[PDB]
Amino acid sequence: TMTDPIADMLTRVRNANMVRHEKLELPASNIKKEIAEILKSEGFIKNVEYVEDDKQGVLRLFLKYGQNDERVITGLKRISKPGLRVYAKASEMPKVLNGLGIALVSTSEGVITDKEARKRNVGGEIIAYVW
Amino acid sequence: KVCYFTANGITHIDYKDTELLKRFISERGKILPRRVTGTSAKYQRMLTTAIKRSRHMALLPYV
Amino acid sequence: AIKKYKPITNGRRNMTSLDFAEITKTTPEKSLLKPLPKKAGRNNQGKLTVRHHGGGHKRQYRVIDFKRNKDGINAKVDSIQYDPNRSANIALVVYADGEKRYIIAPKGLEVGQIVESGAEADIKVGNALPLQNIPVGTVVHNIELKPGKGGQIARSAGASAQVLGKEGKYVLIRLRSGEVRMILSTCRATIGQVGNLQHELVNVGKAGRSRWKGIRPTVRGSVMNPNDHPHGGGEGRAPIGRPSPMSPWGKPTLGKKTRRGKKSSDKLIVRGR
Amino acid sequence: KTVVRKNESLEDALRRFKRSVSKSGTIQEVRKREFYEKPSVKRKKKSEAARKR
Amino acid sequence: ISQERKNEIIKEYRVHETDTGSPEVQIAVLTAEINAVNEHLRTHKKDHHSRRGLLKMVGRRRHLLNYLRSKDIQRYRELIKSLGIR
Amino acid sequence: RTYEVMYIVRPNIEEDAKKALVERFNGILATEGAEVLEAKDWGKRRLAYEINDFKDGFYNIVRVKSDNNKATDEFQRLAKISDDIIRYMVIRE
RNA sequence: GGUAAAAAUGGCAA
RNA sequence: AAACUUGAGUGCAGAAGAGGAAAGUGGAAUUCCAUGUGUAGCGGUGAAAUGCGCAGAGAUAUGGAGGAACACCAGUGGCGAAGGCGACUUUCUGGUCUGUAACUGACGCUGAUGUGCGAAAGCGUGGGGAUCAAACAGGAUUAGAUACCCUGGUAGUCCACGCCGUAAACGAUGAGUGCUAAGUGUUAGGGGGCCCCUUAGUGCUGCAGCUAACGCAUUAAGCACUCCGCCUGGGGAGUA
Ligand SMILES: [Mg+2]
Ligand SMILES: [Mg+2]
Ligand SMILES: [Mg+2]
Ligand SMILES: [Mg+2]
Ligand SMILES: [Mg+2]
Ligand SMILES: [Mg+2]
Ligand SMILES: [Mg+2]
Ligand SMILES: [Mg+2]
Ligand SMILES: [Mg+2]
Ligand SMILES: [Mg+2]
Repeated sequence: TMTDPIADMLTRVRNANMVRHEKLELPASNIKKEIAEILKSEGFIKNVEYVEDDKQGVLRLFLKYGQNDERVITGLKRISKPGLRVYAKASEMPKVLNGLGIALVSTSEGVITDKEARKRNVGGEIIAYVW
Repeated sequence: KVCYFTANGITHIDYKDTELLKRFISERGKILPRRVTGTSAKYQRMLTTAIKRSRHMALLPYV
Repeated sequence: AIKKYKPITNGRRNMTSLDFAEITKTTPEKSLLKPLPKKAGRNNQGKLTVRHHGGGHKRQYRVIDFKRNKDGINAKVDSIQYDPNRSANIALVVYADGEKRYIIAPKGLEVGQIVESGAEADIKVGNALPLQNIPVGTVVHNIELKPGKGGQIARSAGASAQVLGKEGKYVLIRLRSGEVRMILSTCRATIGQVGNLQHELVNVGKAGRSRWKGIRPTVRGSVMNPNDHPHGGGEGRAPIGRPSPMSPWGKPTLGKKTRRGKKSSDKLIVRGR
Repeated sequence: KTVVRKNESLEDALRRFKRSVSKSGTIQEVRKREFYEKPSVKRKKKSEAARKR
Repeated sequence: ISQERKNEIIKEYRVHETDTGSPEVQIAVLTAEINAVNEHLRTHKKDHHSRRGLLKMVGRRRHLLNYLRSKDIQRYRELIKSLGIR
Repeated sequence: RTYEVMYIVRPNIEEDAKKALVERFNGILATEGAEVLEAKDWGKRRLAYEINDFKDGFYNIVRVKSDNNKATDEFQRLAKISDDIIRYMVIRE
């Protein structure tokens, strides 16, 4: 059965991005909305919409394709997994693509990027790398 | 071709109905293939059990 | 049905016995018992004429109705009992009028089953009908050869014969031996197979148990002296040393047919065993 | 059973006979059961012959 | 089992009217079906295919009984004595 | 459960005997918790092939409703024994 | 439908 | 700790099926046996011969006995966890699919060790024995022929109950879940106007992507997460 909803989200994004789909819809969760909001904030995705469904909600993500159809998201990777959870200290926070990419971190200060985590000096679980 | 049973809205085949069954058997008594008859898959099965039941009761010939 | 003994002794090793689960009553009906003193293979002259019979456990004879001639009255099987005089088990049956008789217990006969004899009886195990009334392909037992004499054929444990065809006054039957023969249609037969089928499988186990059954030791002819047996004598162990193996009374005993010629039954026998 | 028609050649009747035998497929059946073919082989022949058809 | 007998079992063990999915109802019907196939298997001992269905039913009953004991021990204890399963 | 039984009686049977036969067998089909809904005589018909060296047979069809198969069992047992009934078949539906 | 039947062997290197 | 219904089950209304077990009933054919007709061969092969026949074969006609398997239907058709399952009838019994949305409310997934099932050959006990057929025996072929081919033929092939536990037991592809172009055929449904839509199977073709290549491609060998089994040069050796 479904074991990693976050990983599913990132794969759906990866798959839709490969085929250059404009939008994708996925089942919603609070964590997945937060991840989506960072991606829009960092300019990886155009827009995030939430639709109430009387179940768990639906997230609609609109993907960004640059001029010449160049993809703004090149790759996404799940770091912490149900099989093996990965945590880092603020000092040890990883840089993705030498700052060209981002790391999404779950911290006691909320789900945030690696830059904010180093700034706030708060470490946590490394959810994923997006570049 | 066309399925007789579908066309004529017949949903049950009686082994006792020899006259119907004689149309779907060859001159040698062999059961005709559904390609030649145009019978549907569901009705080829129904008809064929009926032919075997009819042959048992000597209503139709084995050969 | 077969119980296998553990090898606590060499005597009990490989010995098996019947469980006797089918037996319902352990004690016989007193009215139907008669004395049976042992003959030990000795005739009216007092001389041994059949070898290897002697001693064995004392036994009482149970009167059995092989005739099955009480017709039009239903009988209910009271019990299945052990009979020492035969391989099969026997069933005590009580007729409606209150007459009690013993019959050979067929396979699958049960206490409370109703058994009837006659022309109008149904084809069900334990019913006795004339061979005329019995359909082809029915397995039957306790078959008479002469009408009214009583059943003589297919009486042993697990015995049966099959009705093959009808030929006027005679009915064709296939016997357990494999012989197909004609029997007079008037002769009666009982429906079903004789019970106690596991009898043959019993491993006697030890010499003593044979002695309980009144079997005395068989001495081979080859370990006798010449004056005793044609296989007798020779220095050390000897092979048969003759064109044919011979009986103790000097007749060839391997393959030689002993059926007497010019017998009335010869016309009745269609196919030999 | 082909029966010779009135004013019909035996050779003409033979033509009718040959065709009836072909439709019956008795010849086809005879050749198949000349030698035993293992169950798996029989199933394969049925499938690929149908694929041809 | 017959739909009649099944319906009787649901009414006996239904937690509320209109309840058809409570562990109690599901366990009870499963208990009946297991017994019926066990009966079939006594006569037909070499019906391996049917026994496999029985094995799946036993496991489904076990998993529901596990869930019920986890959730309500009293409800569990009452069900097991009523259905005579243990 | 409703069962439709079809049996063929030999063509050489006497009419009075045949009437007695059908009465017995149709009686059997109503013996145990069973009700004969209908019984019909198709009559003498040419058999497609010879059965028991007979080229014709008297066909009888009975429809019976029961909660058990005891009556249908008793029919089949007695039909086997009978020399009058050359063929028989029981169909649930 | 076919089908003619038989029909062996030959150092490692370069 | 308290909720929720999407997963997973249950109910309700439908659907198809060589799924399984046990009885019973058929028809075709083979073999044998019995008679009638009849006559000098039949059978077999590359060619022969062994064999069978003249003590009447083979062939033809009719009758009987017995065992085994079910033509046609029949189809990358159907069903099953796999092995497998094909005449028909009845009884008992397992699973699956569609729709609906009564109910339950994460009750799920995987699965070491366990525990069962498991083609064929084989083994034990009892039964059976038509056909075919290891071994074996003739004939032939050949340099030889412990083979291929021919005539025979035992175990075995069949049934019951135990045992064995293995196959290129294969899709050489572990299970679960989600996601990712299309086109076309077919099986069992559902819905709406022959057409369109849809669910679950089963095929073919073919993007993206993947791959050493061959190829795979919504029935992944693509993109992902969970759990299990397994691999680390060849031989020795699946041996001690
Ligand atoms: Mg003696
Ligand atoms: Mg001496
Ligand atoms: Mg002497
Ligand atoms: Mg001597
Ligand atoms: Mg010596
Ligand atoms: Mg060389
Ligand atoms: Mg085997
Ligand atoms: Mg050979
Ligand atoms: Mg292996
Ligand atoms: Mg599909």
